[PDB]
Amino acid sequence: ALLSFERKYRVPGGTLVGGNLFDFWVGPFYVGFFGVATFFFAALGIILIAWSAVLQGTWNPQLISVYPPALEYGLGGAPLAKGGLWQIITICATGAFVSWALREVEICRKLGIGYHIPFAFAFAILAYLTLVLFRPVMMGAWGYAFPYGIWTHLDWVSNTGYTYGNFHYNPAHMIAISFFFTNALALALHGALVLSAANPEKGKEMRTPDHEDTFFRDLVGYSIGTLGIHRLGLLLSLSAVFFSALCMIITGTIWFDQWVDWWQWWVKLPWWANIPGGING
Amino acid sequence: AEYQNIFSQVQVRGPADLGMTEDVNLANRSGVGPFSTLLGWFGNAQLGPIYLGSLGVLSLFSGLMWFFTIGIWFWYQAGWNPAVFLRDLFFFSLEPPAPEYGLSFAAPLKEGGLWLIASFFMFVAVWSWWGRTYLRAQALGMGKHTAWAFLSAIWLWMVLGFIRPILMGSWSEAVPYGIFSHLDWTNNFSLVHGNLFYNPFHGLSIAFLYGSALLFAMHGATILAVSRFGGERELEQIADRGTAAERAALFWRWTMGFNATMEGIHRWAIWMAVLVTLTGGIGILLSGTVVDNWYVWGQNHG
Amino acid sequence: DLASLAIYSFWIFLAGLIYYLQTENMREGYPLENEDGTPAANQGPFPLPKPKTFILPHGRGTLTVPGPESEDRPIALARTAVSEGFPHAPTGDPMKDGVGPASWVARRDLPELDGHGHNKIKPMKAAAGFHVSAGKNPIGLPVRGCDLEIAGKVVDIWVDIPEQMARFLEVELKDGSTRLLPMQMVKVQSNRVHVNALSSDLFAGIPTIKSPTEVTLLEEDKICGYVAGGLMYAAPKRKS
Ligand code: BCL
Ligand code: BCL
Ligand code: BCL
Ligand code: BCL
Ligand SMILES: CC[C@H]1c2cc3[nH]c4c(c3C)C(=O)[C@H](C(=O)OC)c4c3nc(cc4[nH]c(cc(n2)[C@@H]1C)c(C(C)=O)c4C)[C@@H](C)[C@@H]3CCC(=O)OC/C=C(\C)CCC[C@H](C)CCC[C@H](C)CCCC(C)C
Ligand SMILES: CC[C@H]1c2cc3[nH]c4c(c3C)C(=O)[C@H](C(=O)OC)c4c3nc(cc4[nH]c(cc(n2)[C@@H]1C)c(C(C)=O)c4C)[C@@H](C)[C@@H]3CCC(=O)OC/C=C(\C)CCC[C@H](C)CCC[C@H](C)CCCC(C)C
Ligand SMILES: COC(C)(C)C/C=C/C(C)=C/C=C/C(C)=C/C=C/C(C)=C/C=C\C=C(C)\C=C\C=C(/C)CC/C=C(\C)CCC=C(C)C
Ligand SMILES: COC1=C(OC)C(=O)C(C/C=C(\C)CCC=C(C)C)=C(C)C1=O
Ligand SMILES: CCCCCCCCCCCC[N+](C)(C)[O-]
Ligand SMILES: CCCCCCCCCCCC[N+](C)(C)[O-]
Ligand SMILES: CCCCCCCCCCCC[N+](C)(C)[O-]
Ligand SMILES: CCCCCCCCCCCC[N+](C)(C)[O-]
Ligand SMILES: CCCCCCCCCCCC[N+](C)(C)[O-]
Ligand SMILES: CCCCCCCCCCCC[N+](C)(C)[O-]
Ligand SMILES: [Fe+3]
Repeated sequence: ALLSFERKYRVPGGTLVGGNLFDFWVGPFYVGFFGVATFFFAALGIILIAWSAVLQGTWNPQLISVYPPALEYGLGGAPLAKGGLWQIITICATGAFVSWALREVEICRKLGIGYHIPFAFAFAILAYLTLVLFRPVMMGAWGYAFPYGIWTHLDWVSNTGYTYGNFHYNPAHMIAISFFFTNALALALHGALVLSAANPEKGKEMRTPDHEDTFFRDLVGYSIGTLGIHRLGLLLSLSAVFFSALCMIITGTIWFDQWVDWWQWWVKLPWWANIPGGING
Repeated sequence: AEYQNIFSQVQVRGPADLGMTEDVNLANRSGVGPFSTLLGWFGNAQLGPIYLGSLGVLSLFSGLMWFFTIGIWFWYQAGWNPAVFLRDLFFFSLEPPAPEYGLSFAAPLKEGGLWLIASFFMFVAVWSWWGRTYLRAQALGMGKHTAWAFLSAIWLWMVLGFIRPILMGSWSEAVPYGIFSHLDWTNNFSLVHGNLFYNPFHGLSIAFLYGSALLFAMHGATILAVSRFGGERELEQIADRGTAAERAALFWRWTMGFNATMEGIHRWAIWMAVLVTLTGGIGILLSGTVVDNWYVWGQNHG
Repeated sequence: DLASLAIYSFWIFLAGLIYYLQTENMREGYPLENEDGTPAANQGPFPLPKPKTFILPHGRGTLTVPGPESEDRPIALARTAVSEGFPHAPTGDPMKDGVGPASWVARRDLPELDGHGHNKIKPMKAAAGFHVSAGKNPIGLPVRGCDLEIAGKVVDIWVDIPEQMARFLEVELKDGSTRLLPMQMVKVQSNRVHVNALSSDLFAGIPTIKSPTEVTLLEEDKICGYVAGGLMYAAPKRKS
């Protein structure tokens, strides 16, 4: 039940709510007030999903789907079997996610580390909330939110995207994708670099960070360094999610036509709008 | 406000660092570039040196030729008019030969010939650049992980521009060179293959792409959270575990009930990332060669 | 069909990969232990991998993992409950004993070395010709703790030669001796360096280094552990 070095760190303290009341573990899992909150929110949410499954009339995980209130309900309540369960499951999900972050904070305080992890997680929660809470509210109905189902959430992505034509043309989406791709590139390179240094050619001694800097300077003329790369991966991946939430919060609110047409502002600039030739004259 | 180690408070500099020598041919290294104080708030201030060498020159020249072959075509499409070139920059497109030319090199310059020449230059640029990731690790006595990982990106690229077109029987299947046209190509590829969302390899690829952001957010944030105990000195934490690596592991053990090591996190990392393009390239390679319509295939569960 | 085969193969490959990855990640800290240090009955479903050996540079030896785990230091904690899973209370002063958030690991009592075999971390004064290149220079600034009292003054920066970065501030105390404070645990301001982790009276208790121009992995762990530990244990004297 304990890692070999673990005991020295399992002291009292660090909780945000309840003093020592929930200051303990279960196997490897820290508990805390927010561990109790997470369990409660998650347990309810799962039970409601199973109830939703019964009212839909299936137990196949590829078929279970919990749909938000139809558009006619606006931002009000709905009968449970017609959107209300979705509404409650969503409160449960949010409670669980926020609880999970706050429990992470408690672990941080006990361990004497920085809060960077729950802070980064909060970006993911904010993206979820953009799709199920902020965007639906700004747009006037719960029904614009995605449904909770494995394949049905994908139908939603598709239908939402095609509502605006090829969603590729959302410029905030373009920035988002760039961050995603760049992040995966950086992850591949960080992983490969450290490993290539820790596991050198057969019989050779472990390389050093100097070799890591040297390899990258040789390769491309720059190295961000070992603090830099962990700053980078954090930045790239949080920026991707930031721009993801941006690209959706502005869709169906400030912009709601075909995203391809947005790009006409550049082509129609007076100085060149009317010069013939090229693609657009 | 506690200091968060996102940006440095104080930069320091000393003699330009010329790097480790090992077996590198030193005749092929530039001198150091300038130092960027701007960069230095976030990473290293030093630029260069860089390694030239014959493979390096080849790859660079070839990559430029690719870039310039597309750009000349763009100027041509613009009727040599600077203002139209800028106006229409994202709209230009160097397109591959029409279906009727099959896999032959007999299409005219203006209808595919130029695309083939650009592609040829891209091919040698990328492969010789791959050779470089291998050789720079070799000269330093390092493992080959970088070249192995690059090979996974190269796989999707090769599939899209070369392997899949050859299997389909024509260059017209490849991707055009253009900002907007490549996006239209992407949208159209999905539409024509009955929606990529039904390709299990596309879904896997997404799981990994998202998974990379999840993982790098986790790792990046963890290292920073333990940088007050020297966390980012990963290689020496591998060789001689410190309290940084232990607090890291325990954060995760307490949160989600398992954890990594200082070396092993980097193995999760490399694989989360390369599997994006490994599953990706498979999903594309199967598209139209074996499976015409992912929705249809999915209805037969296969 | 070929796509069916590929997808089925992929899931098998991925099960094997997760297996490989999880076992690779058990090269440290395993086997699991009870709170008393003995092997736990339940090790889980993953077995330890075959050992691997890292060759350390500069004649520092090798590391083989997995291998026999031990703390190599006394842990001043005691049970607070009669069953597994509860916190372990400090038996003395947790800051001085190095437990909880003040923990340190028994790392090699040698300095980390660069690729040339030189000490990786040096006071700037002994590092040719390193100087502050941007940002406020902390050298000379009074150093303040979370009790808003002055604990001493910055007399140097300890820098990482190969990576050209600031790692510690060397701080001089009322009695003329110095301590290292981790760079990540200070706030450089225009008229002061502020340290939220420690009240002024806890500065004397920072673990000292044995040679004035080098610091060992062991010493770094004790310094960083002790300063972090103040977040929790200096809380009664804070104050912001
Ligand atoms: C994966 C499925 C599709 C496709 C779908 C998408 C989608 C969807 C998007 C992109 C976007 C990008 N794609 Mg694409 N992309 C594919 C094929 C690729 C290939 C290739 C196979 O060689 C290339 C070069 C590009 C590159 C481009 C970039 C223009 C852009 C940012 C990528 C990035 O952050 O990379 C990693 C970052 C780097 C460090 C290197 C990349 C730097 C860029 C600037 C170089 C690319 C080409 C360069 C010549 C552009 C110059 C611009 C002007 C001419 C001055 N794509 C395939 C065919 N691509 C995004 C975009 O913004 O489009 C406009 C976007 O939303
Ligand atoms: C045909 C469909 C359209 C499309 C329509 C849309 C639509 C619509 C959307 C996107 C969005 C996304 N698209 Mg798109 N877009 C398409 C083409 C692409 C292409 C491509 C190569 O062609 C790419 C790369 C992308 C990429 C992007 C990303 C920027 C973004 C998704 C990531 C995200 O928001 O994460 C953010 C992360 C989350 C939301 C996850 C949060 C999870 C946390 C908080 C909780 C989960 C925990 C719990 C349930 C787990 C259980 C516990 C267990 C123990 C595990 N799109 C085509 C053109 N795109 C989406 C977006 O930006 O959303 C903001 C979006 O809504
Ligand atoms: C982010 C932008 C879009 C969207 C875009 C798409 C697209 C496009 C795809 C997915 C796919 C996935 N999406 Mg989705 N997805 C949305 C947001 C959600 C949310 C949420 C906010 O709560 C969740 C939990 C999921 C989760 C799912 C998974 C079923 C699947 C793999 C994702 C992954 O590996 O992530 C990376 C994170 C990890 C690797 C951590 C692992 C955690 C995963 C496995 C959690 C599974 C939980 C799931 C079974 C929910 C049950 C929870 C229980 C009731 C407790 N999506 C929004 C609406 N998603 C892919 C798929 O194949 O679907 C069929 C796919 O192609
Ligand atoms: C309407 C569009 C379709 C769709 C059609 C496509 C198509 C088509 C493809 C993808 C592909 C992917 N899609 Mg999709 N996609 C859709 C919906 C989405 C959504 C969503 C709806 O939220 C998401 C998140 C994604 C996610 C993604 C990625 C997982 C995946 C490509 C990963 C990658 O890293 O490639 C980026 C990396 C590369 C392209 C490799 C780079 C190779 C190197 C060698 C290039 C170097 C070039 C160098 C010379 C340039 C130098 C210039 C610099 C300035 C130096 N898709 C919808 C259903 N998608 C790709 C895939 O694999 O699918 C299975 C793909 O071909
Ligand atoms: C912001 C950058 C990226 C990121 C960061 C991030 N994610 C994080 C964290 C961070 C730093 C963690 O600290 C935390 C973690 O503990 O990781 C292991 C986490 C986490 N991210 C997770 C998933 C996840 N993150 C995602 C993405 C991202 N996370 C971004 C790409 C995605 C995507 C891309 O879809 C997924 C699916 C979990 C592994 C974990 C959070 C675990 C958690 O909050 O648990 C508490 C609650 C439960 C145990 C389940 C509650 C169940 C609900 C009550 C009911 C389910 C409702 C749901 C809405 C239905 C969805 C159905 C689907 C078919 C759509
Ligand atoms: C594992 C999946 C991810 C991945 C990984 C990956 N990519 C790789 C590698 C890895 C491991 C590297 O080793 C390799 C690399 O060297 O990275 C630094 C690389 C790389 N991936 C790159 C880009 C890239 N990767 C892609 C993404 C991905 N790669 C996936 C997300 C994408 C996307 C998402 O579309 C892009 C665009 C390059 C940075 C690099 C490959 C470099 C290359 O093949 O070069 C050949 C061509 C040239 C040498 C020059 C090209 C011409 C330029 C247009 C000219 C402009 C600048 C010029 C150099 C100025 C010179 C001026 C002179 C006159 C002085
Ligand atoms: C300012 O003006 C100048 C001229 C100075 C500079 C301007 C230049 C400009 C504007 C260039 C713009 C470049 C752009 C927009 C390029 C964008 C391209 C994109 C987005 C690429 C995306 C897909 C690329 C793929 C998938 C291509 C892969 C290619 C291969 C796999 C090569 C296959 C090899 C072939 C077909 C040749 C076979 C030959 C043999 C025998 C090996
Ligand atoms: C611990 O090692 C790490 C660093 O520190 C020595 C890095 O320097 C880099 C290299 C990152 C850079 C500079 C990428 C910039 C270049 C392009 C073309 C995107 C990686 C991957 C890394 O893991
Ligand atoms: C794909 C990334 C390529 C990066 C290449 C950077 C080019 C810099 C060239 C420097 C020129 C060297 N020299 C000796 C002539 O000065
Ligand atoms: C992807 C990052 C690319 C950065 C390229 C930086 C090139 C620096 C090369 C140094 C050469 C400078 N010079 C003229 C002194 O030789
Ligand atoms: C991604 C690399 C680009 C780095 C440029 C960002 C510069 C930010 C400067 C931070 C400000 C430093 N300051 C004043 C607080 O000391
Ligand atoms: C490095 C290993 C991490 C494992 C990631 C787990 C991905 C599961 C997502 C399921 C994808 C669903 N589908 C049908 C598209 O294959
Ligand atoms: C893809 C998600 C599947 C859920 C399982 C995730 C792994 C959690 C670790 C299991 C913990 C078991 N333990 C340590 C209490 O025995
Ligand atoms: C997609 C990643 C799947 C994560 C699950 C992998 C391991 C889960 C739990 C590992 C067991 C921990 N244990 C018992 C060895 O301590
Ligand atoms: Fe790392």
